[PDB]
Amino acid sequence: ARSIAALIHDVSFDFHGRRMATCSSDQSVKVWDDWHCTASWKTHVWRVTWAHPEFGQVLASCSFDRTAAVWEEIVSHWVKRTTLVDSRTSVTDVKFAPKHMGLMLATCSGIVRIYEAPDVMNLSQWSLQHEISSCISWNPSSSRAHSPMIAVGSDKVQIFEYNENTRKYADPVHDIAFAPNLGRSFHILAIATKDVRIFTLKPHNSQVWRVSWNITGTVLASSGDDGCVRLWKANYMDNWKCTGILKGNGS
Amino acid sequence: KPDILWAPHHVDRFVVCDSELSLYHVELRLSSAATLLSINSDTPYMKCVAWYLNYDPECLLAVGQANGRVVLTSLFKDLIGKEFVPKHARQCNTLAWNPLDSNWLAAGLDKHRADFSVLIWDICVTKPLYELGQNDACLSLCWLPRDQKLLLAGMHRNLAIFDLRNTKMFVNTKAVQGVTVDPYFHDRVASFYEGQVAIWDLRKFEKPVLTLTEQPKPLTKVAWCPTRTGLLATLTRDSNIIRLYDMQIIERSVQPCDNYIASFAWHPTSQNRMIVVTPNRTMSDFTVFERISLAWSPITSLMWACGRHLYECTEEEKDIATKMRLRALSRYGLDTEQVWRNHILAGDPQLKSLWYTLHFMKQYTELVYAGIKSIVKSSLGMVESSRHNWSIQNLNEERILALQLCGWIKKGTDVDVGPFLNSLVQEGEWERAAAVALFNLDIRRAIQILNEGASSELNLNVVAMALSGYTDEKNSLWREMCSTLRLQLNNPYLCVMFAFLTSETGSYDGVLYENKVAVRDRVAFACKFLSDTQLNRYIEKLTNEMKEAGNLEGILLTGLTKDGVDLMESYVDRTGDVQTASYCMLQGSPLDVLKDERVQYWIENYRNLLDAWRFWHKRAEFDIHRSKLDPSSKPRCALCLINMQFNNWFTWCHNCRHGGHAGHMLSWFRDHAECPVSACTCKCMQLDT
Ligand SMILES: [Zn+2]
Ligand SMILES: [Zn+2]
Ligand SMILES: [Zn+2]
Ligand SMILES: [Zn+2]
Repeated sequence: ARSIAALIHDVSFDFHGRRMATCSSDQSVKVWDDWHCTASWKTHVWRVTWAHPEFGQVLASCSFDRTAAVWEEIVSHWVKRTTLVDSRTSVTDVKFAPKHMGLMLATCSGIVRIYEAPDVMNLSQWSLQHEISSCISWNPSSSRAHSPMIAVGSDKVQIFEYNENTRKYADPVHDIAFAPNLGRSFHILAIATKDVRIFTLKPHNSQVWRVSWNITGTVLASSGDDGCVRLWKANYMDNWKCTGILKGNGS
Repeated sequence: KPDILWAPHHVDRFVVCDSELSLYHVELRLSSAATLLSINSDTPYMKCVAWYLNYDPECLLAVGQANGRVVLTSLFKDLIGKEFVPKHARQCNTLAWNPLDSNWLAAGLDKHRADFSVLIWDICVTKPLYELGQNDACLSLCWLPRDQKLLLAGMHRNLAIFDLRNTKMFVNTKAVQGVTVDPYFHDRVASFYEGQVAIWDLRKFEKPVLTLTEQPKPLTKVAWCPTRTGLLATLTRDSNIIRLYDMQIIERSVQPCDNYIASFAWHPTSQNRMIVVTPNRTMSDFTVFERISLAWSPITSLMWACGRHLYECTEEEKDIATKMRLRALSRYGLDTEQVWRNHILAGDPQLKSLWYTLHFMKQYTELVYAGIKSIVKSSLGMVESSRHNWSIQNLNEERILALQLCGWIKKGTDVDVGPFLNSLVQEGEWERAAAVALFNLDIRRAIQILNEGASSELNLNVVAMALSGYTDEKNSLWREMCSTLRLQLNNPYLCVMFAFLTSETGSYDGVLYENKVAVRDRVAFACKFLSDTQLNRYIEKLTNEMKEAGNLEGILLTGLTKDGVDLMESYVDRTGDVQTASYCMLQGSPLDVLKDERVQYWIENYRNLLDAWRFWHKRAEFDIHRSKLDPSSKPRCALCLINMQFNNWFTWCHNCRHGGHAGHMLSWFRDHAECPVSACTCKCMQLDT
């Protein structure tokens, strides 16, 4: 529709949805906050997603140089307090863990370098508290009865849960997204593949791309090689159904 | 092999080279349709076609015939039919007009004993202006865009870079066909041999920098993308998919046609157009389009990002994410004075019956919050009426409370439904009033309501006449037909009246299990006519019917107890409404039930959900409302130099530990962006942002 001024490899909102981080094809990431570019970085960026605001305005950039840069808020050209460059292979994506589980970032290169920062104020140190060896999805569950889970996609989804007893984590897939629960007793999984797939876990006709879940995890936006951002949603029978088609060019 | 070639100008025109030339206009069905404008068949055995880059004259095709003669067919009248002929006849492989000088027409020919292959003609029979390359076969030609005169020619065994200034760097390799210099990167060249395509670097012209994937079938055409920042689409023989091996090297494929593809053509002007020609001349225009990086927003906006443009959908149904925004904007739920009007403040029959139920629980309080099912467990002293006696206090203390929760009787011990009837007539529900009046054993009042209703705003007159003939004889004519014909009535409340009348006394299953009648009326009816043994079994059946279905109207039966959490869990699972879940589970629920993990977590989502919508002040109202209902969920100023109504607040900066009176501090920070105290650089107001 409204083609605001901005090749953006990945564009993602923050928690409040008032600032947009876009990773250009020229190895640059910009915080496009009438979206006007309010920053310029030159990156070092396959995926750039924000962090939870209470943890600071941290943007995680996954590059092809076998590193996962994390640009931390220092007011504008944000200074990299930390640099998670310990990954042997290129970081496919960098998605922060939910705020309840602490400052954890996942870089599903296959080495899931789950870097944890014990000091919130001093995030310059990244500790690989866990390491399990295309898409990285985090479970937004914060329940006492729901253990934290980390999902890894391969270009085909495996969920690793940090079991309390052991205190340790235990068609090609393009992007995996977990819907926000909002007290649900089940999890809805959206996986980007040759065909869009939706699955329930209860305790385009082409190559799909980074599908995202809304703030409530009910209406779905699945994009693919067809060039049309099709909007999906549930139905009266609690089943996935098409809810609309949006044109990328704005028609 | 048929070929498609976009014209340098006239962005709506293209020529599909075949056994006979044919110029189409983009208006067969290309997508859009193609209308033929001209057809030239006077140049048989054509093997090379190249557009005239100069504007005048337009549509000038240098058709390289199989005998070596280049015919400048017009698909400045001097440059029409020109028949440039080589010294010795042989195949003409490739033609390429120089972009810097569009009147040279570099021609590539096959082998010969002592005749030059790569002839640089002069558009101006003729003689070559430049003849470079002897005893070889120039398979491909590509003028370097930067230099005026440097044609990189693919000979039989080398990629010779012929310098027209001095008629030569050669790299002896097997990849010598289809040389195409990528426009944006003038130092990168492409060439394909059999099934492999190689990417070269003119600054390091010694070895191929990159050797792309070797497709099984041999490649037929490799062309760079003049629109993107480097996208070497690689056609393959007998392949319906264009392997767009992007050298930016992410590999992608596009299948625009169901049949094999002869040759494609990128549009120089159009943004990445992909005109595809099948051997059956099925000219289809496909479009590549960069991958869309969708990402929702809390306001439900899909920032579709295609290429370098951010197309924000901006919510271009009433989804639950969108629904809550309008609810919270109108202070939904928080208006806990007219609880029966909360659904009105909500802008749903389930929600309408839920808020009435919660209002009745609030009204009676001002064991009831345990729900109808727990209230009727201790109900004792139930009597069954064998015969319907047409005219309440005989009911138990639990039953009379249940009717109040169903709204049938007013607040108190008044054994009557008369005030309830008057409201229904005022509210306009005329068929419901007749049913409610009848259920209190009053035919005449039911007839009067229907007759009064039919008089205003005429079928209710006949229903009154039909209701007036209630005969209790087992084999009566009335019961024989009214029971059969009751199913053919529109309003459910009219149907249940005859269902209740014609049913054998004791088993009123024709009315107790009618889903089109409000649950409160059915439960109120059940409390009056069912015995304790039958009522408890029925309520347990109805409780579980709303328990699994996630019905808000089942809050009446389940109540705000452990079962109520289970029911409201199903409602959340079915729909996803935590805003309704948080408010309803906070209104009078007991501490033990409200201490459950699910209900506490339902609040945690909604507060976190309501934060993303920037409704902080609205959230502050919820926390204040929640705290009251849930007790278990609990220096000197730098300007005026005065030591420690909002202006008297003492602002302490978390960074530099400086600050003072709010009124003074805001005034200083209104026009300045530095800490007012001396020798301080901290921007206290701008730091938090
Ligand atoms: Zn002061
Ligand atoms: Zn200061
Ligand atoms: Zn002061
Ligand atoms: Zn300060």
